[PDB]
Amino acid sequence: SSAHNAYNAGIMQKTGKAFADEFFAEENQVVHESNAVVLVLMKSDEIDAIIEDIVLKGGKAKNPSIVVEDKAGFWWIKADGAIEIDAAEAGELLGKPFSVYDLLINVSSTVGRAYTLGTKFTITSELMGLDRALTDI
Amino acid sequence: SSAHNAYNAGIMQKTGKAFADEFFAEENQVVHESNAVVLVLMKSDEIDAIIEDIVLKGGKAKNPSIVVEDKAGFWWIKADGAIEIDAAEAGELLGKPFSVYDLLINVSSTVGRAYTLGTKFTITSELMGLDR
Amino acid sequence: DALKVNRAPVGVEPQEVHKWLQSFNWDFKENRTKYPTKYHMANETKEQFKVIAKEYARMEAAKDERQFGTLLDGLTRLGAGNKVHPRWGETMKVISNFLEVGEYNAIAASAMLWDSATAAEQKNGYLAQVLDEIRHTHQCAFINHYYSKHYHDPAGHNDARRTRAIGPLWKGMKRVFADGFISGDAVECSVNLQLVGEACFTNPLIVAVTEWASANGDEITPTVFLSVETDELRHMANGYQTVVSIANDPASAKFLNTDLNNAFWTQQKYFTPVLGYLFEYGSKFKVEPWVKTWNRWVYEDWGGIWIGRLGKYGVESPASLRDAKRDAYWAHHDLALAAYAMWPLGFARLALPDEEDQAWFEANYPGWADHYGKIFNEWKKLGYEDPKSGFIPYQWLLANGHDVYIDRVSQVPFIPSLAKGTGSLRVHEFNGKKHSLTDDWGERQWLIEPERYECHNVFEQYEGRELSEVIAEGHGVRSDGKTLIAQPHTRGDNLWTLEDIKRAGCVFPDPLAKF
Amino acid sequence: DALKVNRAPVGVEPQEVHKWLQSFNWDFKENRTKYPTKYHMANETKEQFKVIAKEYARMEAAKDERQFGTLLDGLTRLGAGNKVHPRWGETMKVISNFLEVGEYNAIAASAMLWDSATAAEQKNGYLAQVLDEIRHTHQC
Amino acid sequence: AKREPIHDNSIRTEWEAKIAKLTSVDQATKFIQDFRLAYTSPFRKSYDIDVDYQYIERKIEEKLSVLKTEKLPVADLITKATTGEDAAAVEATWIAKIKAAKSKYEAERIHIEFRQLYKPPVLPVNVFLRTDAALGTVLMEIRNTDYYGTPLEGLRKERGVKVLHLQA
Amino acid sequence: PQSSQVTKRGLTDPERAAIIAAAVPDHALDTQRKYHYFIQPRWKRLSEYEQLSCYAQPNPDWIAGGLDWGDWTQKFHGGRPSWGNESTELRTTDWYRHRDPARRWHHPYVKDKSEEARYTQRFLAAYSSEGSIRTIDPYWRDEILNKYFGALLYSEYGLFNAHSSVGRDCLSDTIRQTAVFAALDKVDNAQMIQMERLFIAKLVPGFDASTDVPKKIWTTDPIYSGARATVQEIWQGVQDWNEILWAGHAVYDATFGQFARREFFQRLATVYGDTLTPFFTAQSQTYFQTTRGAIDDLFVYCLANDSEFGAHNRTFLNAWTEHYLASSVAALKDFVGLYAKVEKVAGATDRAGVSEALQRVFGDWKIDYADKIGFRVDVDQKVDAVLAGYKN
Amino acid sequence: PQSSQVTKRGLTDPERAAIIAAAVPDHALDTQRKYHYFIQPRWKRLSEYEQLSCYAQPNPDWIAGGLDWGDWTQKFHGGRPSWGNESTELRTTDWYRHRDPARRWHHPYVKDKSEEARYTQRFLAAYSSEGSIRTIDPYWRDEILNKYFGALLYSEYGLFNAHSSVGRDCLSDTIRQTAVFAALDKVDNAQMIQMERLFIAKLVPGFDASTDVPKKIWTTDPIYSGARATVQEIWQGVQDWNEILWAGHAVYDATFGQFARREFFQRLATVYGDTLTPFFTAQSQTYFQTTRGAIDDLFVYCLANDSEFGAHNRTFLNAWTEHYLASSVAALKDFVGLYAKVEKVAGATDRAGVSEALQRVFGDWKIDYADKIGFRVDVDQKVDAVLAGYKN
Ligand SMILES: [Cl-]
Ligand SMILES: [Fe+3]
Ligand SMILES: [Fe+3]
Ligand SMILES: [Fe+3]
Repeated sequence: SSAHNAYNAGIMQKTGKAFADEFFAEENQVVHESNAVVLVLMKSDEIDAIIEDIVLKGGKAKNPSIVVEDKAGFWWIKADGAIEIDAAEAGELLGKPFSVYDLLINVSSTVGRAYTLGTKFTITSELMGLDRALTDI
Repeated sequence: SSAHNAYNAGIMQKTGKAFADEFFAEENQVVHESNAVVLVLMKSDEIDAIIEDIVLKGGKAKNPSIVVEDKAGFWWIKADGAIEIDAAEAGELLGKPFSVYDLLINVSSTVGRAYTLGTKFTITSELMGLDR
Repeated sequence: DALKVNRAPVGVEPQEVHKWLQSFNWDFKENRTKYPTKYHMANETKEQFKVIAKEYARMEAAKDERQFGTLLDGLTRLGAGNKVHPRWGETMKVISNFLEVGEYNAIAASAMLWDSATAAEQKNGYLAQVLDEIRHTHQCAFINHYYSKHYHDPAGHNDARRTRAIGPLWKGMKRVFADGFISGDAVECSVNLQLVGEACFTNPLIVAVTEWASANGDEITPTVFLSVETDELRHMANGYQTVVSIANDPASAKFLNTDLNNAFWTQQKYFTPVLGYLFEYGSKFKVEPWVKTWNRWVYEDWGGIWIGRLGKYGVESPASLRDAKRDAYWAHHDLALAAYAMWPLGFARLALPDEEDQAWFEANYPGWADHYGKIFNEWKKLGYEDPKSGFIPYQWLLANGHDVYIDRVSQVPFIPSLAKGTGSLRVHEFNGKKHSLTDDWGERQWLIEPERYECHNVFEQYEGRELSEVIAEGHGVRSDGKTLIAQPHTRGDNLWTLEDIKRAGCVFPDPLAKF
Repeated sequence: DALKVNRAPVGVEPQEVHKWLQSFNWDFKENRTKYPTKYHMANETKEQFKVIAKEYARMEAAKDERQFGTLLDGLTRLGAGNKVHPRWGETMKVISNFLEVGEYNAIAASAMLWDSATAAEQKNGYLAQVLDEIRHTHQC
Repeated sequence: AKREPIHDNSIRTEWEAKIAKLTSVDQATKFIQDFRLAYTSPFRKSYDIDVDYQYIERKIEEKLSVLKTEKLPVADLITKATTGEDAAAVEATWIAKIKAAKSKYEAERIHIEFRQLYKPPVLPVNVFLRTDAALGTVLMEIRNTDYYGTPLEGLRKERGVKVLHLQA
Repeated sequence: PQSSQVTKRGLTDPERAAIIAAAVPDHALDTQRKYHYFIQPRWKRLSEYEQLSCYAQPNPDWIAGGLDWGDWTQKFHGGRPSWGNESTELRTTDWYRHRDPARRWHHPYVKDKSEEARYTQRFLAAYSSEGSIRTIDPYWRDEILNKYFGALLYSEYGLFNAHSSVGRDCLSDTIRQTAVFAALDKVDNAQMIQMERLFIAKLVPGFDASTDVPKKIWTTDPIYSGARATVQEIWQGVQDWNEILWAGHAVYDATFGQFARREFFQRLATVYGDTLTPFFTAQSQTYFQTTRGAIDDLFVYCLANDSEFGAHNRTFLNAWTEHYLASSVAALKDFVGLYAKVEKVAGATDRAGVSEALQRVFGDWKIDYADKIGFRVDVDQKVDAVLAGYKN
Repeated sequence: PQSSQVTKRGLTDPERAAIIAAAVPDHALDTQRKYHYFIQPRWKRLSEYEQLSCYAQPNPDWIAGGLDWGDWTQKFHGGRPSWGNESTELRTTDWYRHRDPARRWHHPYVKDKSEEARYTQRFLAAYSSEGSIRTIDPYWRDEILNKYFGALLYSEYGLFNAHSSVGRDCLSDTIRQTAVFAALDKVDNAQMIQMERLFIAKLVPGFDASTDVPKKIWTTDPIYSGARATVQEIWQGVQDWNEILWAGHAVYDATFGQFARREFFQRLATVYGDTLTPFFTAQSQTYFQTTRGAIDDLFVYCLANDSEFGAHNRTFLNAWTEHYLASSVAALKDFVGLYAKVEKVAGATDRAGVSEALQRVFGDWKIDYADKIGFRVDVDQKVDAVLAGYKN
């Protein structure tokens, strides 16, 4: 359900000649559309609390495809479709002022379409301005 | 100048029974006046520069009794009479605004009479208001 | 006029405002301190560190931003919060929360100095100090807050402001750097808080300790404590100014030597054994012998640079110094006996000295092995660490005649049959109540001033109650409601519970019933 | 009037100002980019990260204080600057200074995007980006 | 023998029930004065409620204070003790009493008894605090005269202790 | 080399770090990581402000709200406790209940004032470079501002020192913090007034920024007679620490102080062409509202509505208000004599303008404080009492 | 059990830290620890500002001052170089010479503006709590401030965007930093004007903070016709990056801009009882003086006195000044028509008051800029030229 979002998924498991054979396979000389998003969070007191008590609890409960990996200085997060973090939920957890602007102090990188809306930060696979909405509501 | 100002000077060299015998000697049951001052500087980018380029050069040239010891998180400094640091000299070394107020951000402790005057911080053995 | 003006860029620097502060006072009949004092001399002095409100804030905020950057960014990314030897992480539960109360009382003492100051410049200086002592309260809180979040054992880091009330070592903390400052002569705070407390004891307590923290893997405490003490140079300087005024008026100076001795003894009585115990027994890696730390900072440097120099102007070496030096050598070893024997009443996890610890103790304190070492080794053999042993050493002390008493004045425990530090038991009855005193200096204080010293001790409050009931009532448990916060070992397995304590059947006696 | 007024405590948050930025432009014949381009399409878009000058500064200063605290206080006290394997300390001579010129050129490129933007919201966003690339030059 | 729990026990509950039956300022004033003479200070008459008396005193204080606000005119809250006396007269009387004391032992008992009898809510806070401070000044000064002049053997006799044990 | 060991760090030294790693358990020994998790939160979640502040004061169970037990270890000569119920007439079921709505522990407090400190010096350097002082009314600058705004610094200075005994005597941590931060803001106000005067002196030849004339006015001018008498009483005439905070901030400073700073010096600065003074009054007025939020919480939310002692506390609060409102009305009646010395500006310094200013101050005060403790006040009567001092 | 290695840190992992310690030499391999020690210091010792900024731009030796060599790696279609001498008429022996006297690299710049950002919001929350808006002249608030101060934001906005091509085209690092920080300060000014209007809207029922009316006035009202014409030319009519900075900051903004911000809205706020607007103009005027210090260094110290091209550069600066001063005088002549709409206040809005304001602006400008490049100007003639537009 989430193994495909591992940092070392697929070809990344192989080494030596086995890796080279897939890396240079004819079918892998063009990109392949992916429905994933990648979010990188800089390690800090606040971020580490968000990882443990939001992303890995409510986040993973809502999106069980989420994978979090420890990359020394940062957290690497990959998921199908979207990742969201509500700065209001983080402020409640931290007990100090924490707007969506404060959340971004340690949001280090995004592979996907990212934006803030109200108190919530989102990164999505959606191509806003190109993809058409699914409902009229 | 300058062994008497080492952190482990005198009795502090002794261990075991020899230490105990001097620690409990009759003559060491009252305090002994000292002409020294102790200055503690918290380690930081600015302080380490001041240590190397001010305290251990111009400072030690002016006061050769100065001793500096590495205490992990801080520098321990002991000297006869007085120690001084001119924040204007530090500012020139650091290339950024640096008043006496900024100097004190990492001046962590004083054993002696301390004060600022102009751009200069001083800790002295003098007893201002009592000495002439 | 309306067209011509000097447009050179100018501001107003802090010293330009400061030179007018002395003129902010005005004369009226009631303009005098509200607090009782023996000291009524002229005290129109000058501040050595000119500050105004705006510059005070700028300085402290700059200190803070660097400190909190290191903590919340750098050290958190390194995982430093759990790179601490368990013995030292447990020690910081006690050092930081106990210092916190000293800092908190220092706010109140500094307000008494503010109230009793007669010069506007000194009132200004003491408000800055009042603010600093608030800063330090929150810094100490922040250390335990940070440990609660990042260290492998948050219990006791996370609730000491109530769990400290269970145990007897907390009682003496409420005097050392607390009641001893704030419940007395307001001008005399310049002597007890400042000339002694700040100028002598903060150095080993707040500065020297950071090297033991680093040795044991803790870079949190140095980041904060070294910033705490940067404020102390202002405080020492404030105090010295008033000490000079006292020495210059013969009618005030006649009180100074007795106040100094009483302050020195009051503070060292608890500070010397308790911090030495925490340094040497609450560490794996030791920087140096505690008695050498004490010799350096208290006897030689404070004693020579402050008191010895002031001897030129009539200040006397404290008459209690000999008794104090004996305490610096042995009293923390005495205290360790009580601390280990009564471990269930604390909020920290303890570690008996291991084989290399024992060799170090004997090398630096010859005679340790045959006295303290043999006792600890016998307790280990009896099951000190094992929750299934049913063994708690306090009962063993009593069964061999090694009663534990509490000093009515200092609250420091005393085991006369095993102690090598300074002390001898005096038991008096007065008006139908028995009292135990333990040294010549405190006995005088109680005899002259009985109404100042009515502190209930743990035996009086807990008399006839079983240990696990007292611990449970006081919330001395982890979040499961049953495993003790306190432990007699620092491993992650075989943690003691309330039922494990109850099995020992330890009940509090009245130690003075025999008299 | 002179006596009655709502005294509830209020300020003005960044997004309340931001919604009026699009209206800060006005039409005139010469209001078009100075730089050559093949791309002449309509480009009235909205920023996804609402920011104004004051909030830009607040955010970046907050990042800085934590970064420089770590460097000038904590890591210096640890002696971390000489705890690097020599191969890597040498590598950072070139990674950081070569990246520096990339950041520096990114300032100028971002200014071209600022110039060629047609929406006031995008001109505002590209100035913030221009500022960031200066920040990055100085960080490297 | 065996103490009950610290914060909730039958002694505190029993005394709360006694306090609840107080209905007038006069009665509560005699109650709190009698209580403070019987159970507070080194010169108290009884230690039978030693670990509970401070909490109980708080509860009596609360009852008296509410009775004052319900029953007394505002001016009395400012200028009178609940004994009926003029507050400023109480102040002057006890300051003179302690300044006439010929020894630290006389002065200490005057200060202690002033507090037993006039601790708020009996005396208005502002008057009480300035009287307590003036008394404390006198007591401190006389006690810190030749503080080390009397040997411990002599201080024990002057205090009147029964010496139960002297080690060594 | 050095005489003492170069201690090896357990964080980075391989041998000590390996020994530590072997000693540290592979699992946490409890899951409760919330520092002082048992504090009763005032708001929807426990705040860092509360965690770092609450129960720092070690009160026993016989001081309402305390979690400890037993007597203090050392008391004053005579028996005064380290902290005690004798310190104030007011009562509560828990002295710890107070919360500053700004949630200031030490760090956010100095962070904010640091911003104001540095921005102030940049503003002055640019204001001097701008030459904007050239359009100020010289009579206002020299005869009203320099002299009577300068004299106002002594009111702020006295209110600052009124807090000295509060800082020692008050009974909880959040209260102690509120009081000390209020005190620094008051001494800041006094220092900032002197800062403005010293700054004008650098721009205006002959302008004297000595405090001699301000001090003479504060101590002997009838205009400040009532104000000085009140400040002297609040600061040195009482020691009930709740009386000082209430009388000082909620009555005196909320009526006389607000009138002087806001209705006189700030308002009239913007009628006499003074582009400098509003930068300084902006700070004192920001501080006043922050202080008010905390004072309001202590006396209204906590003490005036304490479940057991609310009505009891309002009895004392009403008596204090009666007294100190009379003192403040007398202070304002003296102060409005100053209008006899200013140039007339219709709607600002005539009878109608001064009447509307007093209506704002007394009207706001009735809403902000009097209504919240049940103190009945006829605003028109107080306006009319003060206008008896206005020279037509 | 994540899929990828949990990398061991060399700083704390025992075996990797031991390997590193063995690899690191026991001595330093050079003693020169001053980052970019070879920069020529402008002041007594090298500043961190210079170390971090100077020579970041990789110019070759054929762009005066460059330390590199050879052609660019990739040029525009046609051959335009990445940076080139064709970008400006002005010449110098070294484009790196400029130094901002405030020594702003990115960090001190955002640190200072962060202070202003947070304090502004504290100030607003207290000002609304104070109710101080109640004494503002309503006609000023609604008919002059809201409408014509609102319209001025478009002047600041245009000056902001004039920097877009400057940020790309200019030839050194310290110049680029000055220009970009100047640009943010201008868009900040525009945003702060709108912030004030949005704030008043929350306090005054019926007060409309939309930009519709301000924009109509900026784009069609004769009062702003000359101003808008000048901004349009400076922003979009030229690409010489030195011409933009000089015309924008040293001519237009230093005359028209200073008159509008300082002599009209700030000064008159303190005649009509406006206790809010001075808080906002305090910021724009601080920014103006900071920007001026850097602009002064670029054009006076560096370019007008370049050892080889000073007179050459003054020939262009003089021609630009003649043109854009005429544009600014026309803008001011249009703008002083606004006095026809304000309530007369002797010495401020009458003919004498407006003349003294114009004398300050043109007089200060002659000292601050014209005299430093040799531009002859008769101040009285410029005042009289503008007063031809004043009604009375
Ligand atoms: Cl809109
Ligand atoms: Fe402290
Ligand atoms: Fe202190
Ligand atoms: Fe970049």
